[PDB]
Amino acid sequence: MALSDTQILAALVVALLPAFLAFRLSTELYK
Amino acid sequence: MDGSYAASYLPWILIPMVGWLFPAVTMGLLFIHIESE
Amino acid sequence: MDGSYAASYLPWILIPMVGWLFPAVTMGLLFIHIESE
Amino acid sequence: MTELSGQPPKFGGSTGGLLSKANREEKYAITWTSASEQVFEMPTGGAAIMNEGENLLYLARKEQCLALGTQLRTKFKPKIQDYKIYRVYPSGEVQYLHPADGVFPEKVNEGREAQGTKTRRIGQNPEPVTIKFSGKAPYEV
Amino acid sequence: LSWSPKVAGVMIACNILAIAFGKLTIKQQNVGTPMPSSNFFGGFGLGAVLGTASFGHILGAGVILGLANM
Amino acid sequence: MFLISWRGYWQELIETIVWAHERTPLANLVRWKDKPVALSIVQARLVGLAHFTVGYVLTYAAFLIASTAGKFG
Amino acid sequence: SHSVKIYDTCIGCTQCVRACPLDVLEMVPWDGCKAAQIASSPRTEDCVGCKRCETACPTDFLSIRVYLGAETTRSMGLAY
Amino acid sequence: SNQVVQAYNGDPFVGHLSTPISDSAFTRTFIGNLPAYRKGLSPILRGLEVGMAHGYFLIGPWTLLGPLRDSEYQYIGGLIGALALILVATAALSSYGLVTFQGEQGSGDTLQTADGWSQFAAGFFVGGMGGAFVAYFLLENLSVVDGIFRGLFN
Amino acid sequence: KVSVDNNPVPTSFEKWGKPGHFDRTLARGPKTTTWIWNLHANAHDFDSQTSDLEDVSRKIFSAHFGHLAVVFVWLSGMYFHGAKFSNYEGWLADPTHIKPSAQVVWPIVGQGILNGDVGGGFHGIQITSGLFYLWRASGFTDSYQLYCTAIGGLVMAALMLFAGWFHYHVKAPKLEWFQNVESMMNHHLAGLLGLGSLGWAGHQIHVSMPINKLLDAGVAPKDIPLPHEFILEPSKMAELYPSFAQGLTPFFTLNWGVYSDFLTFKGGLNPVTGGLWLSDTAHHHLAIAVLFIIAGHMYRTNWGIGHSMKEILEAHKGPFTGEGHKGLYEILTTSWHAQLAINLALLGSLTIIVAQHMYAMPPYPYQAIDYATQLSLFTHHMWIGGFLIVGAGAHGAIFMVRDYDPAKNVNNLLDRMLRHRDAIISHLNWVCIFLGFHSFGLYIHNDTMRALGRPQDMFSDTAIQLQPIFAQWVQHLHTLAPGATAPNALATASYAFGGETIAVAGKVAMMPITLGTADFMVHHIHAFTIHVTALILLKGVLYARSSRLVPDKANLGFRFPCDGPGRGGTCQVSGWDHVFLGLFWMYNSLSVVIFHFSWKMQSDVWGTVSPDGSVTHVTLGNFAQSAITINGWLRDFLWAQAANVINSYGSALSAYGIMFLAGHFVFAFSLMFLFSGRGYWQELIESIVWAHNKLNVAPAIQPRALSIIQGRAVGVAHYLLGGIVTTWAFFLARSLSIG
Ligand code: CLA
Ligand code: CLA
Ligand code: CLA
Ligand code: CLA
Ligand code: CLA
Ligand SMILES: CC1=C(/C=C/C(C)=C/C=C/C(C)=C/C=C/C=C(C)/C=C/C=C(C)/C=C/C2=C(C)CCCC2(C)C)C(C)(C)CCC1
Ligand SMILES: CC1=C(C/C=C(\C)CCC[C@H](C)CCC[C@H](C)CCCC(C)C)C(=O)c2ccccc2C1=O
Ligand SMILES: CC1=C(C/C=C(\C)CCC[C@H](C)CCC[C@H](C)CCCC(C)C)C(=O)c2ccccc2C1=O
Ligand code: SF4
Ligand code: SF4
Ligand code: SF4
Ligand SMILES: [Ca+2]
Repeated sequence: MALSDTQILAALVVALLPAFLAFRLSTELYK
Repeated sequence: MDGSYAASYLPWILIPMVGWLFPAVTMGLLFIHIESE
Repeated sequence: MDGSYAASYLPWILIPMVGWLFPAVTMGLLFIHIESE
Repeated sequence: MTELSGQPPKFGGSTGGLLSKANREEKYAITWTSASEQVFEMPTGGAAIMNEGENLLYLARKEQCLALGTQLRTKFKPKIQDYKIYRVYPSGEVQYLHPADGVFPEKVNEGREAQGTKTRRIGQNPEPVTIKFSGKAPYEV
Repeated sequence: LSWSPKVAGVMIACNILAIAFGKLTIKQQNVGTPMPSSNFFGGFGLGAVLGTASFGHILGAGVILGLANM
Repeated sequence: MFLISWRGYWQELIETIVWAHERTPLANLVRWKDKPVALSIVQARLVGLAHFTVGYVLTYAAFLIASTAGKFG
Repeated sequence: SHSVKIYDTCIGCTQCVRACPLDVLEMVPWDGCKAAQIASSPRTEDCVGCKRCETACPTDFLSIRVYLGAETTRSMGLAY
Repeated sequence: SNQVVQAYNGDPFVGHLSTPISDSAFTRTFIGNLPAYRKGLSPILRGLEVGMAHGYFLIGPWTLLGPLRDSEYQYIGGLIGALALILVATAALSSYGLVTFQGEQGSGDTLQTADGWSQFAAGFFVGGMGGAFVAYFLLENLSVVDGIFRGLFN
Repeated sequence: KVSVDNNPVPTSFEKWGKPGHFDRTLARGPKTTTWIWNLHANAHDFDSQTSDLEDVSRKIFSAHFGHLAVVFVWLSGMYFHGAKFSNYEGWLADPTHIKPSAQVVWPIVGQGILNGDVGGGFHGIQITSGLFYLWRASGFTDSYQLYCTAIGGLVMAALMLFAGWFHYHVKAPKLEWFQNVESMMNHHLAGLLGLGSLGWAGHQIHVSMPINKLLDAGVAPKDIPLPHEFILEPSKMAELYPSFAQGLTPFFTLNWGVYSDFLTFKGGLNPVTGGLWLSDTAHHHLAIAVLFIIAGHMYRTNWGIGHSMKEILEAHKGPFTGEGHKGLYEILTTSWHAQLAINLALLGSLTIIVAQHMYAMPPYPYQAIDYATQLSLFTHHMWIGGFLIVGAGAHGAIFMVRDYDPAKNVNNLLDRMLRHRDAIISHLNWVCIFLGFHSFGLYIHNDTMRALGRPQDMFSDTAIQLQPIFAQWVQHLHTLAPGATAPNALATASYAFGGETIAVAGKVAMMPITLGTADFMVHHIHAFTIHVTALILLKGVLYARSSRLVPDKANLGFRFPCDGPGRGGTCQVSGWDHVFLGLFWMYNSLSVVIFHFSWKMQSDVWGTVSPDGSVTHVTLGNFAQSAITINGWLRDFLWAQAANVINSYGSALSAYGIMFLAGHFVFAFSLMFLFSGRGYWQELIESIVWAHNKLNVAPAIQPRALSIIQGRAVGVAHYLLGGIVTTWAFFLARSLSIG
């Protein structure tokens, strides 16, 4: 009934793109 | 110390990464940045 | 894999020599020769 | 002759242009005088906007420069027949290559010299037995 | 699901919503076959009013068959 | 491959590989001393002839030996 | 470089000069034909050996020959 | 304008394109700060940096996929294979620098010089065998590393 | 908006006696024998004869009518041979046991042995095209309906021929009628595709559903009611389906839920006949008709509403893409070759989609049981699709050479794609080499690990296993689809994803195809060969204008042999020779694809069935551990399954042996044209002209060798003919031997 390892890895992959998008926002907020 | 949850192998590498590997390269990049000209 | 013949110790060193040590120094000497001026 | 006067044409940039041979061994440069702001296809790839007046374009081979000269002389109704193809070295020297006599090679003028002209037919060529070890060629001697 | 004023009511309501949609966002509307007047809606014309009534029917079959099973 | 295809295709391909090596960032350190071109026409004819020959000879020396050594050995 | 030799069978039809896309051939004056001109190749270090001059020539066994000799950066046509 | 891909370094006749993969700000601050490219280093240190990341990962494909993964001498065969590969690698690049930089000996950009590339070869060999031996030593004592990351030696 | 010129070309037979009049250099006189080959090399090059965009377009339109007459007389021949010289009513009496045959052979030289006993006393050659199952799906009962369909097809063949003569010599349309591309697109969407789908939906409702329903009940031939009798008496149709007593009236009030008994969404297969459900396909064609005619009103023609495609192409422009599609509407309505390249690309991919869909969802009754029909239909549609995709790569290059004007499309997508041709091809060949090592070197690696006696180091399933997890997860989603993500569907989309084993007449129709590591390796082989053919054709498209080797490629033409032996050598540099190489690479790609299909389906899918539920396959499950080796592909597939072509003499499958050896002959004959060059053969032919001049018999037509492009063309033509004939003979003889 608990979670699986593939759900945790999918959560890491689906949170990888907020890291890229926050990197884009931080870069354009610096300049 | 182990993990009963799913993916117990993952904090075994994420705790030293965010503890050492993330702050060492963050302080390295920041010290290179704030002391350059 | 062994050798029932006399001097079974000898292909044990002659097979890696003619396989690696001879062609590496032959190609090294030839590439030094054909690209020099 | 020694100085290239011109502006670069309007072009976005390509990949088949000047490679690492340009700043090391040699490159070429075509200069011509346009009439309007028309569009020409460079042999590097894609189209470019030919600027008004005297403009300069850097290429990597002489064959691309002569292919552009053919495109300038045939594929326009104001036929551009006053282009000059120079060879630029990385040392800075510029060699006037074409049409260096001043007139095009398709027509004859006085001042040229017959270089590489034989006085015989091809059937009157010598045989490679009499010059078998002289080191020369059967067509040269 | 058969002929009723309920299915006809939601059909006519989404149809006239589609007429308002065509009157709001069609780029060129009038230049077709001319309508006799402008009494219906807008200044559409014959082909334009056939188009927005047909989109009213497409939208009609959409919400009706989307609610006949729900 | 050397028999059917000819040189001009492979020269157009080698132009692109040269461009990719000259515009890859970390491989701009390693540059060729001799300019890489395609094999010449008579040359790669001879190479395809050599592969046809030694390929023929190796597959027949495999079959001719093993079939009659499987039947009589 | 290649060697472009032009024999005396040339009739001065200047097809080979306008066919070669590298500007090695050029018409020099002559007195052995009706056109009173013959092609000549001074800039043989720019010839790649494409033999496009040996496709537009009207004589039997064409009066211009391109003997493929040595190679270089120009004769191999390399942009790198 | 709003176009993100432009000509490389202003002039549009060099065969390259200023592109968000090629010439973005992040690319020219990350590739330009890689050891083979960042300014202010001798080639011995930058060869030592390049060598360590190459030696550290070459242990992997032979300790997991090599022929000695059946037996108990798994990591020893992985180290032996990677030492052979880095020895061939430094033989290739030292012979490259032996034959390419003979002659004119250009002054600037000291990596592309014969003494510079030989310093790069010495650095690559030291970093290569050291990264290979560290990855071997950290894979052979994996029970120790697991014990000091889980904290069971206390 | 119709613009027609009246009588542009006079009808006359005097031009037929002067061959070569269409081109300027051919009508002078056949001074040389190469003129003969040029007469066939420029006979359809309509862009080189006329250069005004109006004469060529009406020439194309009349050529379409002539080719349509060729397809109609071919289809008439199929229905006539199914009427007169077949056993269609005999096969309809007993479909499971006897085998179809629609060609009887005249016994003249001993070829009466080709008329094998196909079942029921009828002799003939057993057909593998499988259009008998098409006829049973449509609803044919007796041979007279096939005969009248052949007669009506020949009538429409002569009608299309008369329309071609009428539209070239009597009333030919103008250029503005051809350039009305939005009217052409929405008429072809609604009135051709959607209206034709509605016609076949009506035929499937009225004819194909009741006839196949009572044929699945078990009604014998000469007892089925005639297909018009269901319309003439609707009670015979209302006793089969309860919804036909409701009439047309629930359709117009959107009471379609009462039509659910005869427009079902069953899916899967029919367990009685081993095909798709006819109610499912009737509902399917009706839905495609509605969606196409809806999409058939998108483009404005005369009434204001509608999308003119020009501002559609104007509106799509991003930061990477510069000016976007600005100029493509002027390209695709002024150049027929760009339209031909797009249409050949999408028709080729459509035909490959047809092959990849007609094996796991068999749409015809008793089609999945006949293994020869299934294998032949798969591989033939695969080959037609791959051929048309190579033609897309050809006509892209012809558009670049002779139909590309660079002054009109500046900084658009075509100019930007031609501006970074190196950054496309130098990554495409990298992924070609990466896929080449990682799909073929895997095969060499476990070939070597099996030859060195160490099977634990291979890439097998018991060895290091490369499990294809993505397609296995997709198969799990398709198995879990009906009830969760397709709740009104009873069965799956197919039984190849996952489900029960469908058995009809002692054979297996479709069982779930599991994907081991052998399917992983062979799919990467498929992606590799697809990438290489899409490298040769794409670098024939992009490098057709100019290059750094030869920057004068546009003035030399599309079809030239070389620029010369200079620059090291420039032979096979044109855009034509990339098609010449891509044809071999299409041959290699599709040969491996149909080999993977034939072996996987006869090792893991086909075979007989047993009443306790166990399935025994044809090759007893060889694909698991023996499809990962090159020696496994040679021994267990090309040696073991070719024995049915080898040992079949003195029998019905005897022509396939002398087509097997025939295809090997044409392959080996192609090598003479591919390997040798022209000047040898010219130096030899001139000696034969000497031997003819010695006896005063030398012809005044000057006899000389083929052109260099001609030599490469006949080499690739005989290569592809010989290889495809060999594979055709092998596949047909094997799958007719196994049943
Ligand atoms: C927040 C993160 C964090 C984490 C995860 C740790 C973890 C650890 N600390 Mg620690 N510490 C921290 C913060 C942290 N600390 C802070 C903030 C302080 C200051 C108050 C301290 C002060 C401290 C002291 C005073 C001591 C520790 C010790 C220890 C270790 C106990 C077991 C041991 O001896 O390890 C053995 C040592 C190691 C595992 C060191 C790491 C070496 C690794 C294995 C080599 C990998 C390098 C590799 C080549 C590069 C890979 C490249 C990469 C990209 C993959 C343990 C690893 C004890 C110790 O002995 O540590 C040395 C000890 O005495 N810590
Ligand atoms: C013709 C000669 C030849 C010989 C003798 C070998 C021998 C070997 N190959 Mg090999 N191979 C060859 C040709 C040859 N190959 C060719 C032509 C190819 C290309 C197709 C390959 C491709 C290949 C692959 C793909 C693999 C092998 C592997 C192996 C090894 C199997 C056991 C192992 O893991 O070793 C362990 C590794 C070694 C013994 C490496 C040598 C390191 C030595 C011990 C260090 C000595 C250096 C010393 C400091 C210098 C001394 C100085 C001197 C003057 C005395 C074995 C040593 C397998 C392997 O794992 O090898 C790494 C493997 O996966 N080979
Ligand atoms: C090209 C296909 C291919 C592949 C994938 C393999 C793979 C393998 N072979 Mg092999 N082999 C091949 C062809 C191939 N072989 C051929 C053609 C032959 C000759 C007939 C052999 C002969 C052979 C022998 C004799 C043996 C093997 C063995 C092996 C296994 C271990 C070898 C090893 O450690 O590699 C070492 C490889 C490397 C050190 C290179 C690693 C490259 C890295 C991964 C690239 C990374 C790129 C990176 C991800 C990109 C991003 C970088 C950055 C930007 C982040 C391995 C599964 C051995 C075994 O035991 O089998 C199980 C063995 O004994 N092979
Ligand atoms: C919609 C389909 C279509 C259409 C309309 C065209 C139309 C055209 N193509 Mg084309 N092509 C297509 C598909 C198509 N192609 C495909 C799919 C391919 C890939 C194979 C090609 C490959 C191709 C090439 C390579 C060339 C053309 C060329 C041309 C143009 C001139 C045609 C010509 O001279 O041939 C006239 C007809 C023939 C020469 C007859 C060919 C006979 C073949 C080779 C043998 C048939 C074998 C037969 C099936 C087996 C039985 C025979 C025997 C055993 C009994 C013309 C515009 C040419 C061109 O534009 O040059 C400027 C050109 O060079 N095409
Ligand atoms: C069986 C013969 C054969 C082979 C092996 C190839 C192989 C190849 N062709 Mg090819 N070709 C052939 C026949 C063949 N062709 C024919 C007959 C034609 C005529 C139409 C063509 C036309 C053709 C075109 C038009 C193109 C190719 C291209 C390619 C390359 C694609 C990259 C790839 O697969 O990864 C590389 C795969 C291999 C080299 C095969 C794997 C073998 C093993 C794994 C390697 C050996 C292991 C190791 C090195 C051994 C060491 C031993 C040591 C002593 C050296 C590849 C080298 C393309 C290319 O080069 O660009 C990408 C390309 O554009 N081919
Ligand atoms: C993040 C990221 C990335 C990266 C990744 C990777 C790929 C990484 C790698 C990593 C690695 C690869 C690492 C490594 C490391 C290493 C090291 C750390 C080593 C060290 C060594 C040592 C410690 C040794 C020492 C010694 C000894 C012991 C003895 C001998 C000598 C010597 C001294 C040398 C990329 C690019 C994608 C992008 C962005 C993101
Ligand atoms: C593939 C190919 C190429 C490309 C060939 C290239 C790029 C050569 C690359 C050779 C690689 C480096 C392998 C060479 C190593 C071999 C094992 C040979 C060993 C070296 C000897 C000196 C012993 C051509 O240039 C060519 C030219 C004319 C007709 C056909 C073709 C042709 O088919
Ligand atoms: C043999 C050969 C020739 C010579 C080709 C010739 C002589 C063509 C032969 C044609 C003869 C006349 C056979 C006729 C062709 C068909 C059989 C005609 C069909 C006739 C029947 C229907 C009656 C080349 O010209 C050539 C050119 C470039 C590369 C390779 C080659 C090459 O290999
Ligand atoms: S083409 Fe021949 S005949 Fe004419 S000028 Fe040149 S060499 Fe003389
Ligand atoms: S070979 Fe080419 S470059 Fe040389 S003279 Fe002839 S046409 Fe000119
Ligand atoms: S071999 Fe033939 S195709 Fe190749 S360059 Fe020479 S003449 Fe041209
Ligand atoms: Ca082992």
